[PDB]
Amino acid sequence: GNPTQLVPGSNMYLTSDDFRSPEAMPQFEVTPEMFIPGEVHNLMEIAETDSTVPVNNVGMAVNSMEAYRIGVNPNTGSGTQVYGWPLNPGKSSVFKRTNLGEILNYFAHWSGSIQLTFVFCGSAQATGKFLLAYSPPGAGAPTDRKGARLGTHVVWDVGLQSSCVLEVPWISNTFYRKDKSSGTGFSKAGYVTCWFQTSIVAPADAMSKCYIMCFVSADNDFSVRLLKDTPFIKEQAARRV
Amino acid sequence: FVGGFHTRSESSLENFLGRAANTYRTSFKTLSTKPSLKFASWTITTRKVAMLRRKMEMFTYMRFDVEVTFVITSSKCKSDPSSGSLPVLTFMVQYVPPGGPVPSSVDSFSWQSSTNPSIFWTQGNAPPRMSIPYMSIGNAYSNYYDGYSHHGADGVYGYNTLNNQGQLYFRHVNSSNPGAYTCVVKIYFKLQHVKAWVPRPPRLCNYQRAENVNFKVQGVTDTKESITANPG
Amino acid sequence: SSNVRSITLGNSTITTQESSNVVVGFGVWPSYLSKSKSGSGSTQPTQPDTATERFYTLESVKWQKTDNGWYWKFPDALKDMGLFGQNMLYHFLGRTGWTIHVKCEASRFFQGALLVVCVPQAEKGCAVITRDVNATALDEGDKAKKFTAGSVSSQNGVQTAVYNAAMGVAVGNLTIFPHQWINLKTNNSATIVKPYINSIPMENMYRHFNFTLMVIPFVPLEWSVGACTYVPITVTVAPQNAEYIGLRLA
Repeated sequence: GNPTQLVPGSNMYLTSDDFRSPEAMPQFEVTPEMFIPGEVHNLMEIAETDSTVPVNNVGMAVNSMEAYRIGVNPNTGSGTQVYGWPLNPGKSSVFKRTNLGEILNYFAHWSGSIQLTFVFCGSAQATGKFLLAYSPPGAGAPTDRKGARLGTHVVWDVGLQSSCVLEVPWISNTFYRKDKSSGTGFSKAGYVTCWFQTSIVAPADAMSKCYIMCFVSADNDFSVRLLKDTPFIKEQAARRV
Repeated sequence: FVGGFHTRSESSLENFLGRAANTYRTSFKTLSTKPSLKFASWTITTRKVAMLRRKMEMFTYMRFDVEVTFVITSSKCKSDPSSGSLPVLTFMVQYVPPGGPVPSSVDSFSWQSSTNPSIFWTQGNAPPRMSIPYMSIGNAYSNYYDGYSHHGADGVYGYNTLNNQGQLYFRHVNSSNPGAYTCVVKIYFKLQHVKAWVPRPPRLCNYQRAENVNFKVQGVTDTKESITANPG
Repeated sequence: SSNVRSITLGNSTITTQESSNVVVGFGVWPSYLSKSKSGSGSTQPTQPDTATERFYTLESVKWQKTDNGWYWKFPDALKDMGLFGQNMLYHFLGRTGWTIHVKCEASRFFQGALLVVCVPQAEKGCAVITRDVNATALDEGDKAKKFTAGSVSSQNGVQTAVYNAAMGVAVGNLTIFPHQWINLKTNNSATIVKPYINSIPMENMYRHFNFTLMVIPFVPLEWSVGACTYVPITVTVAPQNAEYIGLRLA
């Protein structure tokens, strides 16, 4: 029927509307598309790529290449902790600037599992054992090597393997906004910690200090919802770049 | 969650980048001694809005259409109160495609060029809207260009001439005896049918210039007290 | 002993480990423009040059304890080499892919890790944020440019602080580009195959750097006293499927 009624919401501008728009250049023939390598369809493809974790974000190490490397001295430290961090890939200072972390800061809620890779960058002659301990959410970090061994853990022998991979489930956002004040400790998130099972020993010509590197990416299908503004841009809306 | 709640439709290109944003606000007047105050102009670019620029710059090459919506409000200046009569104001939004003539005043002929598409809009209606297709002579827009615009001493590093998308101009459509009015226009920007190639790391440092990538050196992340996790 | 293979291209031969893995950028092998050889080839003829397919070995660099990294801008790194360099002068438009080998000469008693990454459109920022980079600060052909440990303050130079990769991003996020890690306790070489990547089918090879090769040590070199104090790093490049505008009448 040609006679109609206009309903509430007529003639308003809703910034999220999806209506057909009039075309300003209808006679213009656009350049045809050509194949370009590396087409992206979804932002989760970026988050599934490993990036280096700045585990050593202590002091001035963030202003150099030292943030990305964890120092291990030979002949010392059996039974002590090498490093550890909470499993909050969006809000923790350890993870918030990686490829996975920056994508997650654009969304209010997310969940999935993360893949953690540890690489020993010492000489081929340096041998030793590490305990990689996983604490489930609500448990808290282990206190000694015995407690770490009594939970979920992998014994990493760097004399046999340069790399060790952990797939950590039950990863989800903990807050509606960015709460880094609990950045060191999250009561809803677990931990990964590394322990000296043995020290690192070597021959006389491989006594140099060694390093471990950590990589992170989304392990499987990761879910994100509720796109928002990233908190890494502020005061620049006023400055107009 | 539930048995298959795995959802990623919100991180698709269209939902990550296809959100209407306010990219520019400016004003123009019906009457002024200074001619440049009687019209407004804006070169279409996304590089001056930080939030959109960061999102757009996770990719090297892009293709999209642009939908433009104009929110135009007016107010009366402080002057003689005899002009209590308010004939309804009409507006002209002019798109100048790459290579089109550009106006120098409100009286320039370019306001009448048949090759500059224009909208004529009177106050009290739904906001005017117009769409621009993909405008480049090349096959994609480039967010990054590691080259020089031409081979000369006047070449500009990082400037790709093929990213030209046009300009928008705004003026009142006056009768013989207009009143003194000021109009503010807010331009709303939406990308449509987006394709993107070659992903890049997100911008870490603050943006310094709208035309290049210059930055001050910034630490890779924020600091914590200890490298170990301690039981609190 | 590990198996090795010899590769001859034109009048050059190199040896590689058969156990070395190849990274193909974005999964795309270089190819000619043949898919669009319709009517446009009459008004825009193009010609290949298969004699540019040979190995060009650049000057080697020395990986030291205090080394922060090197970078090479491409097409530009080969502008003075040979028939490839000559074709850059004679042909206004061109396109090409590449095979890149990065090899380290290290012993089992050396330790350290490198990242080898090819970054398309690697636009670099200026050391003064109100000025612009000169062309010599970006590349000098075959000669490598170096990163620094921290911020510099050159008037028209590149901001070369390594942990921002001269582009204003976290350097740990550079794995989004085609890359290979070199860990001296497991491997000593990288092979990256780069297709042609641009917003147009062809471009001027003196005006535009299509990608930049970066070699950045994430873990520094270390050794015992009396050993060699550096590890040589050699870059070898073979252009693949180079194509240029035709010079004849229609």
